[PDB]
Amino acid sequence: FPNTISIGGLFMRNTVQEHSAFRFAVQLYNTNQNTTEKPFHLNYHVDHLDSSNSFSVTNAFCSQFSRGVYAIFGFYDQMSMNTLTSFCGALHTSFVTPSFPTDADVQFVIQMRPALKGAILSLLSYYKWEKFVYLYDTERGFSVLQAIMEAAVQNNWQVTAISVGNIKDVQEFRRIIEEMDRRQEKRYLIDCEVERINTILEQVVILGKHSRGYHYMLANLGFTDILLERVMHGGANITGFQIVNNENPMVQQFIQRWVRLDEREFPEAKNAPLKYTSALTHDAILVIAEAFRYLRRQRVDVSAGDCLANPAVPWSQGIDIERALKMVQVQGMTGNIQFDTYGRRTNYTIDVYEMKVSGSRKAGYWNEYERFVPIVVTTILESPYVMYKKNHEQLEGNERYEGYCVDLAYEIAKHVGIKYKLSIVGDGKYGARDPETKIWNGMVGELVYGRADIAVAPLTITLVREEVIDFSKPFGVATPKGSALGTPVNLAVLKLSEQ
Amino acid sequence: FPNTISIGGLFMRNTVQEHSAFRFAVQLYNTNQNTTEKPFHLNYHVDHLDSSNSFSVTNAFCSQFSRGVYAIFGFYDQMSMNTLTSFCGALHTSFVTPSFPTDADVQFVIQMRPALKGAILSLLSYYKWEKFVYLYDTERGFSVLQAIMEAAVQNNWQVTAISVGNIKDVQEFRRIIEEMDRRQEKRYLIDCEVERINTILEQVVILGKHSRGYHYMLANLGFTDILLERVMHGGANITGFQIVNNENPMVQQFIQRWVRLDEREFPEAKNAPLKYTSALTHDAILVIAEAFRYLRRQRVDVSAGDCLANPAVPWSQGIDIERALKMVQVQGMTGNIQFDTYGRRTNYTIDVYEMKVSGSRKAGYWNEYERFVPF
Repeated sequence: FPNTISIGGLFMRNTVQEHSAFRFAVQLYNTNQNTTEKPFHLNYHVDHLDSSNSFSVTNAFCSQFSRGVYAIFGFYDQMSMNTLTSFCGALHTSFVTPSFPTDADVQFVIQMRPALKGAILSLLSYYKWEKFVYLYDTERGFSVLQAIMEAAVQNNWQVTAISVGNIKDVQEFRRIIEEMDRRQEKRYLIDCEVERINTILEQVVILGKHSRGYHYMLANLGFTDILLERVMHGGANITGFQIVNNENPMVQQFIQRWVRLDEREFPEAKNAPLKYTSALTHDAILVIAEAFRYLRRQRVDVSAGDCLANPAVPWSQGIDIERALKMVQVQGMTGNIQFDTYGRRTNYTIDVYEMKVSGSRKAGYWNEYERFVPIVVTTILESPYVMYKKNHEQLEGNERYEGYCVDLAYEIAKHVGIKYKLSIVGDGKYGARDPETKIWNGMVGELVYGRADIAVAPLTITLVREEVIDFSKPFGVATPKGSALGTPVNLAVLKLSEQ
Repeated sequence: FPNTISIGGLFMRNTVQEHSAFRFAVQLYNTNQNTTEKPFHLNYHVDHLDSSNSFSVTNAFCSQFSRGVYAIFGFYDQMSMNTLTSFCGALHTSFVTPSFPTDADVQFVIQMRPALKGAILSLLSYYKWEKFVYLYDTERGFSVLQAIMEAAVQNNWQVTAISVGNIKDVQEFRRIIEEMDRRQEKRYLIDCEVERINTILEQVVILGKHSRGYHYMLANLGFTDILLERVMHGGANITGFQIVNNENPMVQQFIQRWVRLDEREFPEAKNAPLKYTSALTHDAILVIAEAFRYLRRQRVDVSAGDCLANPAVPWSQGIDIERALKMVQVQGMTGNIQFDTYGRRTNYTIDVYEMKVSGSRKAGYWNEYERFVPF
């Protein structure tokens, strides 16, 4: 058994802190005094990628492989995911990565980041969400998207998915929020990188739509690194996830010894919050060190060329190494550590945080077995149907309207048992179709496109409209297609007529 | 100047007609009699690859480079364009391909597929489209998606973009069509591969949404391969684009000699319609041959190392090779062939077809300077 173990390192851009944790964690292992806990020295070879062109990524990997390493620890993103994953599998070299888990199962890579699809789905059922907006990108895989859309069919939800992956101008973000606001959408499910989430919820506050009613779910680990001071002032609910618990004694010891380090040797150490990826980076050394300690106990023999060789014959000890790495069980900084056959984390735990005006609070945990143990009415102005009261300037609310229709709306609401907020269509027309643009206008246009629920007004009944919206019997009021207020209002007017 | 010129091939799966067309075009050039038009012999080292991996793709490319080639002609999909494009640009080896044009500006890549951004935008403004449903997938870059979104903000459109690139169960397609119809959406703009377009148009006819009133604009240069006979009879409106014109004397001559070929040595000949990608493959051999003849006439020095080397030393003469290939002006099947500084074609002649009950009808043509001119 070699007296020293060499492992590779591949760090992409904007990962300076993770580099410090990688260096710090290795130092802690080396400085240990007990012979049993430190049976061999540990070395490492760092390298920086570009993640833009596969020539740089391929060259960097071959430099590491040719030099001679046992395992490789590094990050990858969408562009360079395929190059590193494919090379590692063919050459029989493990790859301990804290990056997002791969969508398709693959061998010889162990991804130590818990998935969220299970946690998200349970919370959606817990809050009983039926319709909402879903903003997403493709910087972390399609796994979450393919589960939300698949679950919508089985539960008959009304998800409205939007892809904001390629948006580069804040105008698109503003229009998306405004357009979905017109449809009375109060629930959003933001699943994007940290930078995008900051931009998205910076637009909501400028638009001033962080009031009491709206609820936001931030499906992204790293709930600490999201600016939330401004949004929470309005009172809008917010929900996030975390895996690093500050009350665990292990994190407290690491954090206590992590802030006293010299700045020059370990940049961005003391005056910066600790990203969860730093916690995963520290854990990786525990997993790799533990795996090699086991390999030493069993007296398993272990001991390079160039990547592109025909035929590509891999060194036979690779299978043993990954088996050891996929069997360890260590109580790490992020909780229990256990890997299944394909290398994904299992028996993990996510802590959900429901943060309020006073501050963040822990609202429960999501174990893998115990899952999450804790009307606007449109109308047009036409006397005597709807008219302004004697003094509409002083009055506020729907108390400034007086006429025939407002009386009818009150009677219908009382029968059904709802609350109505009278609104005036700004177009000023009953409704018609433009022959060239095929765009409805007026009351029917608003009613069809989901901007209203019922429409009490002198809306003449005709064949053209009846094909688009469901009227009631003549008195007729209108409702969207498939709305649940169709039958109750139809009977309400019929019984009113009989009296 | 060498007595013979050797190039390479890189064909992925679902590519048989193009492979036979690539062989036929080379044979056509080699068998010519006029010594002025056939100064040098041409050869190829065709090789197949699997894009699903990135270890076999680079392994196949490095074998081509080590063998020694002057230019490489091959295809690439979304998940393997980075490896091919990046290696070529770093080792100074041109790459003539008929596949989809790249989103970014990259050198040492010559693309023979005309873009569709201009044609779609002009048609949308000509038909007064201000409320449509944009179904799309990302198998051919995001170039079209950005153009539509940027145009919508400027022109104040209302686009409901839905990504259908990751749908395997047809029930999802049914829900999308049913819901969008509930909002009174009559105009669609389907931008997907040929296989997916067939699936979508299959669900439309089953649902009975193919009657008069609905307008479908198939944004793909494959109008001669979409199975839409059923929708034709329904009465809906269909619009499509094409680049290959059957009245061109060159097209007619090639097809006359195309169907007479052997059915075993040249598979997919005399059996299936000539996919437009086969036309681009024939034009690629026109461009490669013409560019190298020009170099021989001008008395330029052209005349292999390891695939990967820490000192990246490119060819000294590879700038000349890819400079000549971008000056060509050779009339071919797809109209005028002429490249700009980035390897993207210029002076297109995109052709618009509108289909009626009688049959497909020439509705007009779109040009970069004259935009859309109907007749």
